[PDB]
Amino acid sequence: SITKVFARTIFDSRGNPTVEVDLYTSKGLFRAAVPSGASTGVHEALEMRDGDKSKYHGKSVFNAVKNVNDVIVPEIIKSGLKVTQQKECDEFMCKLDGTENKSSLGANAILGVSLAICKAGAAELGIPLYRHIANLANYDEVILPVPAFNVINGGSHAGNKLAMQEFMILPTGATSFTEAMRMGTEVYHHLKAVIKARFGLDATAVGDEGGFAPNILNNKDALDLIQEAIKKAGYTGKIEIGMDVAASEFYKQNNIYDLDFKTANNDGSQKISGDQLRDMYMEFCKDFPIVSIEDPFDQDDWETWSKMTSGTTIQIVGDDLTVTNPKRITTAVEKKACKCLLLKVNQIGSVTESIDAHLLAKKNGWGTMVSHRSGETEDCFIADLVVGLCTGQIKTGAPCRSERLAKYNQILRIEEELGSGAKFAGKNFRAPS
Amino acid sequence: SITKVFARTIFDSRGNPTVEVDLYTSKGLFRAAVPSGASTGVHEALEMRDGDKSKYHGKSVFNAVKNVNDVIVPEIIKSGLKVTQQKECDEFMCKLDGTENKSSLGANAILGVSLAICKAGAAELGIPLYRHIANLANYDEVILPVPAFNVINGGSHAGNKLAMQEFMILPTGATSFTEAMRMGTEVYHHLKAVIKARFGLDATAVGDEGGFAPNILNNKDALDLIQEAIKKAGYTGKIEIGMDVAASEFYKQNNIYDLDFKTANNDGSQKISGDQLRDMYMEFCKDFPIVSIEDPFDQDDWETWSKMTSGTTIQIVGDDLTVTNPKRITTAVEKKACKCLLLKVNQIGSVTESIDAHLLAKKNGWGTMVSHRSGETEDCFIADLVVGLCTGQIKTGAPCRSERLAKYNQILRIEEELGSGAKFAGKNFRAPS
Ligand SMILES: [Mn+2]
Ligand SMILES: [Mn+2]
Repeated sequence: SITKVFARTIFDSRGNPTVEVDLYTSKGLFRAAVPSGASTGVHEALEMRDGDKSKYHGKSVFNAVKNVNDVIVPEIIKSGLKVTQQKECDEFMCKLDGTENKSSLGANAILGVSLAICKAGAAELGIPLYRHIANLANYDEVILPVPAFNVINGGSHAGNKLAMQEFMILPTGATSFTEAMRMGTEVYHHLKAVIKARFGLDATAVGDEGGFAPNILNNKDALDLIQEAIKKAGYTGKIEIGMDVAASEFYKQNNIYDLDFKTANNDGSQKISGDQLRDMYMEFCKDFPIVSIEDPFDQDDWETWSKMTSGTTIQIVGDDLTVTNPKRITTAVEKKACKCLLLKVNQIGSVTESIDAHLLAKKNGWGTMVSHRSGETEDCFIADLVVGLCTGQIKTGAPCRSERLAKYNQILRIEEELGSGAKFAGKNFRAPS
Repeated sequence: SITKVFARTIFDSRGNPTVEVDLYTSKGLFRAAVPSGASTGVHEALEMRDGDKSKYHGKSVFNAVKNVNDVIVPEIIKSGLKVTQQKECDEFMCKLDGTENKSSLGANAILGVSLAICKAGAAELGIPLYRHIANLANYDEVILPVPAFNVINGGSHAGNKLAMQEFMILPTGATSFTEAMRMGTEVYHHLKAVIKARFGLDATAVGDEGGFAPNILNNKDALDLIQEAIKKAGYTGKIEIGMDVAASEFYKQNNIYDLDFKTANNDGSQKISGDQLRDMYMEFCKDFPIVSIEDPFDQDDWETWSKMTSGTTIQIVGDDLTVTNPKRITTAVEKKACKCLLLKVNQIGSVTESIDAHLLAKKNGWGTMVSHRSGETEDCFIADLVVGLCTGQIKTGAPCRSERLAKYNQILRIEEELGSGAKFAGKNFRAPS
């Protein structure tokens, strides 16, 4: 039974307020923190901010914190639900909310309590959190994931010209998670050396996710840079590349992608319809070891999505397309729009729904890549989530900034706990379990 | 009694390996991680890296980890010392090391175990860590500190032209720690807006400590920028400025400071002897609300240090000068070289010595500013240390990057625990207890 639930305001990796929940059972205190979130969006669960631009730039969360403390807390204490009843507790809170997008209480309110209940539940049962998640998802085995280290930024998370949002490396050819961390950090540093040389020391500063953001023009330039770091590190053929185009941002008029790559007059110099953008992807695919591409098109450019998924043998990740929403996932499944779900727990709002989102996708042949948010915290929960859900692939930042390393370090501790019989997804990252 | 001690390698906020120690007593597991460190230096305790440039760029720590596991661990388990005997445990390890700078076992080896023992000791006694530290240091009361948020970078931590290393803001005029976090983040954001405007979006990327690093020329430019953010935020007169000149880096020939501010030929354009540099400081002091200056001169320019300390009424912080070393502190005390110790626990190597370093300084009228390292971890130990040592002032990064916010968030949780009777150093930050 829950003896106490108390939320407080803490600050995320970007300097903005966010919710932190303390939950008590006779076993003790269980703490969880909530990452980023859409303060308003039309597909994902709404994180409740205050909007008073006077206080914290309209980003405070005293409201979400209050909904937890004086609404969720007393109600769930009297509900008599045990932390061992994840689905029931999550269900209760949603009922309590009434809205479909958790707009009454706030998804950040619900998720914080939901995450805390999960950690408490694993403690009630006397098992580590990754095991409790596996059991909730019906897995008998867990597996160490392949990390997708964001290393070069553009579009967002940083701001130059480079329209493609993320360029990541994936040590698919690593023998273990330890070895993948080594391959990952070494390349990261060698890449720092390269960017410093090619663009000067000042270009080695980092964006929200710890990745460099040199003033590069063509996306291909980014890939070449990465390709050099891998060679320098001597990891050619062990590391593959991954992308997140976030194409929804530059989708302009009908069938037109652009953004002028952040140039109010770069127009025409990038008057490329989806098919031209799709061809461009294929060139990259044969020229670089690109194994996964996220959001190649706008979240509503369904037809170019299906075409690309049908015509390639690489992973096509749905982020803005699916929005961790089972309704969106279902449509994307019917349309064969993609073959991978980017799992962002705060997008849906609870642990139970997040797990169901993953099982849906997995049931329909998809892969699942667990994802952090731009605004993360020191909470390392998704590290246990990715191991527990046996997805084999996590995207939680470059190995720089501790809100990122908090997750990676935790997966290494888990690895150490699994012993010699710890399995690393590796080349089977797309669907290892 | 210690039933088990096991170290492992984890990654710091910069992507480099560092030591993490797990310590067990019948009360459970107590974990601590070690930050940055001088892999070799002549004044501070030496952190042991491996040097094999093939592995992790010569930065691995399997040696330090091994010294813990197969040397420190069995020895301290059989020693029969209790975690409640901080001084004895720390003493034992130093004996065990034999060297003066902890070069046999590695300061990173010793400090990790030392930090873990401290957390275990507070648990043995049933009190929070900040209280256990207060009691170790003989304090009856604890006090919430004034945060020194590094916001603009130069010299190191980033790399432009700006030779002065750090420019920080200090909400000395805040009513509480909560209010100081608000004042701190708001200014940080307003400053992001300003830098974006004046130098473009790309200039808002951050360095090792979460602070922006625009390509500014004159240090005065940095101060003006900050001054604008404070005005925009509407906090003029509540926030003061702090600096860390790290002058040791640009100290060239006899009585000559320069660095050409990172220009192989900026020579002459900054042929300034100490006295010219000292005058420059005074101009800043009357023109901007500068309350504290760290390392105004080279760690051996003793005479210009004394002159400056004697002639001003602001805080003069010794970082490279003192190196958390009681021998250096003693000399600086005799010479009246400064009036504040920057406390970096890993510089000295143990909790006991760190506490003694603080008491020495405090006994001689100095202030103590607890400091993080460039390469931090998600460990929030120094947050309890600064509250416990009643220093009233901590320098743990900009409110950006979670290895920084881990500390700030922890001080807010402590604040919440102290209740209404929680005292905030504020204007008395220099020596509040
Ligand atoms: Mn995306
Ligand atoms: Mn310094």
